Amino acid sequence: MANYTNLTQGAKEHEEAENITEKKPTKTPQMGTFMGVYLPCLQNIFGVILFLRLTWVVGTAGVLQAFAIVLICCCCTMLTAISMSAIATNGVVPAGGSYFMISRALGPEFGGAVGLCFYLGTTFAAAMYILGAIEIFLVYIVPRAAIFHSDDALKESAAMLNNMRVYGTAFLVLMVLVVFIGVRYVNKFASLFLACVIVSILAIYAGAIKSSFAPPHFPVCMLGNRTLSSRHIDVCSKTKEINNMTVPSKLWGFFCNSSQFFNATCDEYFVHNNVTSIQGIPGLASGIITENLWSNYLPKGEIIEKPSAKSSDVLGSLNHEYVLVDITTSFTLLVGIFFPSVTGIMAGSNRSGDLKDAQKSIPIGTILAILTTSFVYLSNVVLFGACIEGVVLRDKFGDAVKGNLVVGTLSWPSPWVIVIGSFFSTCGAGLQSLTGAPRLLQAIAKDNIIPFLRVFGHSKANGEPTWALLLTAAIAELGILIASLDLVAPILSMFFLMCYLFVNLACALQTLLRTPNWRPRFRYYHWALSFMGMSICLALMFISSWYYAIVAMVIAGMIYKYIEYQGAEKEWGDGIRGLSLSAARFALLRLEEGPPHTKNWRPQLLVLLKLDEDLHVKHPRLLTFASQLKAGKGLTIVGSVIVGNFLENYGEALAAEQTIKHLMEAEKVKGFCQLVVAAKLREGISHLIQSCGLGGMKHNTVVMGWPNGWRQSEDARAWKTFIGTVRVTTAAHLALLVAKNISFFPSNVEQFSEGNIDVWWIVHDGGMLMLLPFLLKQHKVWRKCSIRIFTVAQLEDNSIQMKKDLATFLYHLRIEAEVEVVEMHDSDISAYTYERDLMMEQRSNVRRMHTAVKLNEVIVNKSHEAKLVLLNMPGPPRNPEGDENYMEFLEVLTEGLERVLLVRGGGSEV
Amino acid sequence: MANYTNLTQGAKEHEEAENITEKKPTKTPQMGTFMGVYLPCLQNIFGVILFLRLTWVVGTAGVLQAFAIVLICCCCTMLTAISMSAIATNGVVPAGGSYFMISRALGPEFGGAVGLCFYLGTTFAAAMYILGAIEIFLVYIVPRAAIFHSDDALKESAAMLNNMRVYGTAFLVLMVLVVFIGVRYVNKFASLFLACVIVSILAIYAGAIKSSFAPPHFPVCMLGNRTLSSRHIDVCSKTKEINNMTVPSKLWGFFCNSSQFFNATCDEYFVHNNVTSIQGIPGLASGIITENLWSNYLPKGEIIEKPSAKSSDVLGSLNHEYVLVDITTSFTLLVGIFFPSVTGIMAGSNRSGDLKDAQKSIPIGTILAILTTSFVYLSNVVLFGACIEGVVLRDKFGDAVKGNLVVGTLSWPSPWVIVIGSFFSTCGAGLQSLTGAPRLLQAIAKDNIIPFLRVFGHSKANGEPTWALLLTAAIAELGILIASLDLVAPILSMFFLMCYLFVNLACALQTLLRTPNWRPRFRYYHWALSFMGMSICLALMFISSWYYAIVAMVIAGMIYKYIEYQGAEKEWGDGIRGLSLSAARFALLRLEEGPPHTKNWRPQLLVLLKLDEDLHVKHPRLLTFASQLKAGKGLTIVGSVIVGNFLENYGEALAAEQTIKHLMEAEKVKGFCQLVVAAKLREGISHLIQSCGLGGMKHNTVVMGWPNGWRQSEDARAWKTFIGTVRVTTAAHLALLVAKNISFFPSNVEQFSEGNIDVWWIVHDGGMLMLLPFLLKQHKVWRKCSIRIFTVANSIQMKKDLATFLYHLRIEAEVEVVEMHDSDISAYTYERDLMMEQRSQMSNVRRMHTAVKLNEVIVNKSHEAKLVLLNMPGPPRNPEGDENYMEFLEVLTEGLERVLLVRGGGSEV
Ligand SMILES: *[C@@H]1O[C@H](CO)[C@@H](O[C@@H]2O[C@H](CO)[C@@H](O[C@@H]3O[C@H](CO)[C@@H](O)[C@H](O)[C@@H]3O)[C@H](O)[C@H]2NC(C)=O)[C@H](O)[C@H]1NC(C)=O
Ligand SMILES: *[C@@H]1O[C@H](CO)[C@@H](O[C@@H]2O[C@H](CO)[C@@H](O[C@@H]3O[C@H](CO)[C@@H](O)[C@H](O)[C@@H]3O)[C@H](O)[C@H]2NC(C)=O)[C@H](O)[C@H]1NC(C)=O
Ligand SMILES: *[C@@H]1O[C@H](CO)[C@@H](O)[C@H](O)[C@H]1NC(C)=O
Ligand SMILES: *[C@H]1O[C@H](CO)[C@@H](O)[C@H](O)[C@H]1NC(C)=O
Repeated sequence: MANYTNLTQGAKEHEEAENITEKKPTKTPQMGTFMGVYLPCLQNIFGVILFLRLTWVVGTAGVLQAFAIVLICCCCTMLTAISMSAIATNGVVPAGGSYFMISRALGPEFGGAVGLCFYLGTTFAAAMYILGAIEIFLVYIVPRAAIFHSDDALKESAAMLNNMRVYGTAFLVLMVLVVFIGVRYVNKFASLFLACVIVSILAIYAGAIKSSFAPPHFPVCMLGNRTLSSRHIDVCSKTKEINNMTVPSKLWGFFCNSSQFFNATCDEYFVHNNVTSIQGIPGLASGIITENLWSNYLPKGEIIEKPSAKSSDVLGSLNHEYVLVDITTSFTLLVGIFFPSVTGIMAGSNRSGDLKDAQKSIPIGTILAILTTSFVYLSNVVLFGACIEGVVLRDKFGDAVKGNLVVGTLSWPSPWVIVIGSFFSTCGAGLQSLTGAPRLLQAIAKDNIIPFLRVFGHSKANGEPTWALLLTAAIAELGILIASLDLVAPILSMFFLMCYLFVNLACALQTLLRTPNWRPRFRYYHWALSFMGMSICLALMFISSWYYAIVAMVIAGMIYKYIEYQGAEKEWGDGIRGLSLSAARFALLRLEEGPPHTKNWRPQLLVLLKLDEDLHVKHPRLLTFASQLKAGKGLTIVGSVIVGNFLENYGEALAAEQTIKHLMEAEKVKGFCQLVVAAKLREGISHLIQSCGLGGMKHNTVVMGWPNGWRQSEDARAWKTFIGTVRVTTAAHLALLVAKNISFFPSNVEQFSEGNIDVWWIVHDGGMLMLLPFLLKQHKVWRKCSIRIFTVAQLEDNSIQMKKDLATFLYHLRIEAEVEVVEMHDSDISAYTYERDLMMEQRSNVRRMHTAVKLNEVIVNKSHEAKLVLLNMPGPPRNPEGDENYMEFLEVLTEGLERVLLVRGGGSEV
Repeated sequence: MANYTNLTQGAKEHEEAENITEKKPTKTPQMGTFMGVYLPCLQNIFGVILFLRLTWVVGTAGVLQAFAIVLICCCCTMLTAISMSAIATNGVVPAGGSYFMISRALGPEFGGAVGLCFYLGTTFAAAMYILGAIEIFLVYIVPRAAIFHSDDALKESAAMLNNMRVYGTAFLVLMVLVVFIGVRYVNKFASLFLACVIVSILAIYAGAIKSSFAPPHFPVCMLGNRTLSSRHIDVCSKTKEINNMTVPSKLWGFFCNSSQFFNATCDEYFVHNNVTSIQGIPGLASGIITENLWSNYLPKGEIIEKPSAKSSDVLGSLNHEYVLVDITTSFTLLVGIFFPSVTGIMAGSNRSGDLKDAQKSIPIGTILAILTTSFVYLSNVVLFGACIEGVVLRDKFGDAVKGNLVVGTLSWPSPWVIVIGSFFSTCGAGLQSLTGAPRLLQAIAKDNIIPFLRVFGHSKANGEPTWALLLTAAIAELGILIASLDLVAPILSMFFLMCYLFVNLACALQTLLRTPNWRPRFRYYHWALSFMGMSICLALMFISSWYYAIVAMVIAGMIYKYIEYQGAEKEWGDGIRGLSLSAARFALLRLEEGPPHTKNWRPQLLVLLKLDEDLHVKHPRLLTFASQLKAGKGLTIVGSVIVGNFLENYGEALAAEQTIKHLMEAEKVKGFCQLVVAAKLREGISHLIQSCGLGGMKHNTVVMGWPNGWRQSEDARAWKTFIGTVRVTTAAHLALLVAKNISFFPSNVEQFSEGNIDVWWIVHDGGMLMLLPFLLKQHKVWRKCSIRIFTVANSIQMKKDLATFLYHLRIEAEVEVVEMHDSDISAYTYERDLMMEQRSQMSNVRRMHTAVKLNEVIVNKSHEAKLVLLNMPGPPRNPEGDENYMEFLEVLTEGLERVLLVRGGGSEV
């Protein structure tokens, strides 16, 4: 015993859930995976197409191509089921319909795009289902009751379309009234609709089985290889004997105008060929599948010909009774006509609020439902191929079989069971989609995702959409005006295909780009699956119509970008400003949930500009050299401290910030400026070094200017601060670039004709040292200079192996660089070796000076005339007392060189 | 006297310019706008189509639809010229070709995508032009020298393709050798090629004019309304009299097998109808335009029928001599066949290094060249409509006119001048595109934009592409293997259409989004024009082929994203990490060059978390309330100061940072964390308030916790620091949110059944105060509460504005104005007066005794509220009355459950 439904859950349920945040009523609607996602999805996938058009598709395509069609459609819907299950498992499943899940999983932009595309899909589905119910009623149930009787022969089709337009509009107004007043009854009879569907399918299978030994007696009159209609004929014989008199049969009256055979003038094909009674349903074992295993694709108005019977060759006798191909078929048309029979998988999660284990019921339920329907379709394709005559299949309105439903002829009790079950199922699906479309529309309106749809957010006392339904009815009316399933199906299929394409593309993107909160806890979801689904039914979209598909893509893209713009204006306050703001925030967030390190190290600079008492940059050269080092790309944060109290220096801070920005723009520096008004310059710099940049966009190198004239100034703060900053940089594990004699650094406009960047590679931190000159040489200023590595390791035997390691590394760099190893006494490099030993264990002053002068001797003797001498640095002393000695060591170590870039790694650089 | 060229300038010139950075040689190549951009673009737009296929297109389309085709193509190329001129004016024009301009203007990603699409365009153009030169030579000049003689009927049709494939491959190997050895000669003879083109067009016009009084004698044999070929027939008469004997003419031998008229068995149409000589070029005044003003679109193999002359009705006599439609035409096919006649506008700026005023010569020159060629095409459409028979036009191989070029029949001297000028022009354009494709390829390789193309960066001693040219030759070979202009034209057109679509879309985007360094100094460029061009010829792309267009779009998109990825990995060091890094940096940069303010104010929070001596968050409720306030969207920077020395507390700073990040994620706060290890807590907070966030992603509100138990603690620093922070926030012009009794603030899981957020709106700063409760109510926790505004006081004007804002907000709120004595609100009115005074230029016992009145009213009205917002008075000017200020605040909030003290201190709207 159970009282379930197959409809959706709109804003009413999501709202109840949110309020219920802070139960016995909830527990009772809890439904297992089977009755929660299997039956809703099964009742909503099994549409009208399976009946009114599957036999026709099989016939006009040949079992092979029909199998290919059903397989491609089922493949796009199965990969979309996998992507939708990945969405369902990821995070908490909201209580609303599939729209709320898709929204909370893919962001409001994709949520709204999918919502509107799926909504247009559902409206045109309510239109197709009303057209189908009308077509079944009118062609098969009550043919006599058509308001416009067919006029002559040429206007017979036109008279039918008007019957369908008027009857469909009346029926649509009826269905709208039903859904508006008494949707509870629709919920109650969803089970009866599913019952009708399943009874119909079991009747189809029972007929197919019975058709092996005893097939039914539905014969078709056929003149040679020309199939005849049986809507008016009684006997498939040229002369029907009446009262022992061989009077001509009615077909004679339809091919010869005499009607009395008194010297009757019969046309050519009638006199030459012969009328035969061909069994319309041969046995399943008869082996007709070999006959109908091939496409027909006859264009419009072509006579349907069974390529088995004999025939004469005369032509010209065009007649009304010849059953004709009613539409110029093709593969790309058949795929579109059949696709709305696999749609409805988003209905699997239309009952997600009343579930027990959502992430477990929704994926399994949906995939099992799609497997069931795919098996039913792929089995019925072959059964129709192997049970129905190759002529009764191409009959798209049950003609030539005495006016019975083509699939109806395959049934155990009678074709009547199917002709009524299809009608009830199709009107039920129309009601279902006229309840599912306006609920989704009011949910998209209530979310305030799109502003102008706010009007449709209005609900009834119970939370039913009063003003969304009217728009749904209007769109269904526009659809019904094209009173033909064969022409509504491509549009419906295109809208549902766009919905499925976005559901597959959002999952592929969010898996590749490592989108935050994208944890697809599924045992079989791989982004390649969703990508293959997106590709497959993108191809499907374009195949069916290349112009409708572009219109759908552009509509969805405009809705997506407009939702993004509205979200920007909502959260940041401005449209385009806020749009870039959201882009930056999202990039930084995505940047946070990732490995902290990088496979390669690239210097992101923090230029520490020193501001004089006039609040002017004391060293613009710093900015010029930073621009040359980064070459206008990358991150450059220009930081500076203004000594004083912030409470009264805000105006000065703003003025100096404008000054530094103008200077950066003048020196082609692309980056950002940050001023800190601090009580102590040293503490301000210690705060800039560790706090600049938003998380994930941190710097990793600190670029400083050398404290020129440290000895001259009586105050010891200037030299002591530089050391403090060096210690802060080393402790923070950031790289350090101390530029000395920066006033002589070349400007952005001038250039070097010829020169040598003499990188000095000393025991360690070789990665930063080697990487620097190439970044410099990549700029036009340092472009025309060479590079010389004066390695100072051991003597020569060690160097040969190292020479190979450096030469190959440089080979990977692919920039010319000659390395020379100069033997140096360990004592001369004692301070370095000491620091290295301290590092290895972790993982005097007179000697330092007397060795620094040896370093001076070698460095000047080799590199006196260099344009820029890079040089590795030793760490600062542990005791802050020897800071003067450390600065003297550095000053002597750099005595006599034109332009030095002291470099200290102090990090895991490679 | 001048020696100019129409070829491109690749990496060799761009490199010379860059080196020449730090002249007499440069000055000499300087060329004026006319000879620098008008003639190169004119010489490169006038291709082979104008001759070999324009007459055929006019005929098979009808003058009206042919006019529509030429107009649509010219419209896409003109809008693309406007966008490309906008690119040319914006910024300095690089010395290289058009590729370098497009690159430096649209970024390397679009630069490389457009470069490769335009490169495939140029290669398939070298293929089409070689095919055209071969077709002209073989069909019109020397038919005798064809290696595969046509045989039978079906074999004869495919006999030609083998002649064309072999001759085209031979010609392509010849052209490749020429360009490889002696491109200087091509530069020298570019002028002769342009001369041939212009002489040919003037010959067309002279023929059209002469066709007014005296049209030429090109007759066509026509059997009834069935056109015959005249390659073998001599007289358009059934019987050709020989030696005074009426012997049957050869056409009799081609329709009757007797050949002696001895009881000859002639077929049906031949016996019934008549052969007639129809003047093939009637006068311009003859008025045939009225006849050929309509489309034909006859499918493949259909006999071409003039619907004017008499005819019998018998059918069945299918014959070889009946001129047949050689391809199943359609409108969408004609647009594709014709589009490669308007391509070449990027060649206008292929000589930009040798210019005087680039930003002035390139736009005018390009637009004038396109106007000239568009007028020439639209004029020749009408001239062909009004001068050539409606049957001679649909002849795509000069049949029925004795085997002469269709357009050749319209010329003053003879069709030979055009048939040779077209051949030389088409081989010259082939040479041009076999020099322009590899130069562009080596420029894309040398830019190191795409890695794997590095092999093709290799150049010759003079800087000629040795290995790029070979790939161009291979692709041209693959093109020539499809030995038919009618099938190469759609591919060429698709590649050039993709190039133009990207050039229009990048400009539209960079104009809309306010991309940095996008200054389009043009007098007529509006982004709507580039957008209309993008749309027009996107439609053109898809019309011509919906599957080729998708393949091109996917190829270009993959190249674009791959270039972006390679640039990320190059500059940042990682692929996806660096990709997000570049996205963030670019967004922030774009965010910088814009108005600092915003039309709406939205609170971007900086939560100041206080870290205790255990390095644990002393107030997680701060984060919970920040999450509720921002609702998971927006910017939230959580800042905290660790008192101590940074040299030894780095590990502690990292540990506490991980702690704060875990807490943020636990409280559903989406944002970033920044720790500052400072010697003094007050200075650390004063530095966080002014330095957090990258430029453009700044905060505008500071969210603080109230210093609970300030009086109890003997140390006065705790209460004094809060005031210091308030002053820092006010001075920085940021909003301020002081939360009091924050330990009682509701958690993210619980909710309120019913309650009232009692926003108290006092004289000023009404914008922040009104905006807050609605952002709070937008969260599920505060969803089920009501709002009550207890207004106490241009305050009257402000109240009306607030009411209007409430109406705009559309969320139910009831406002009550309570009369209060000015003395009670004295501290507020005093501050307001100070504000008005400063704006115009551009005690304690009373404050406490009035604060208690404020307490009386506020508690009597709002004692049971769930959250009482309340405006704040400014801190005293003298830092001595700071205790008095804190006492004022403490009493002002005495008795309320949960208070959010709010201070605007900014231009909040
Ligand atoms: C159903 O019967 C009609 C009536 O004869 C068939 O029409 C004709 O069928 C032939 C196939 O034999 C078609 O092709 C012809 O083939 C012969 C083979 O030598 C060839 O000599 C002819 O020139 C022609 O190509 C023919 O086009 C078709 N129509 C006419 C007017 O003759 C029809 O094909 C039969 N159904 C099927 C499925 O074959
Ligand atoms: C060139 O001359 C031939 C020889 O008659 C034309 O063939 C026939 O042309 C007629 C049009 O005059 C076509 O349509 C017919 O129209 C009459 C009008 O009443 C109608 O009674 C017929 O049933 C038919 O629809 C006809 O299809 C066509 N072919 C045959 C076999 O008659 C040919 O059309 C002429 N060329 C042009 C461009 O018109
Ligand atoms: C063919 O020529 C004869 C005599 O010149 C003429 O009478 C007849 O009408 C012509 N046929 C047609 C179709 O004009
Ligand atoms: C059709 O079948 C009949 C048997 O009544 C036969 O006489 C007639 O010849 C058949 N058609 C043929 C062979 O033309």
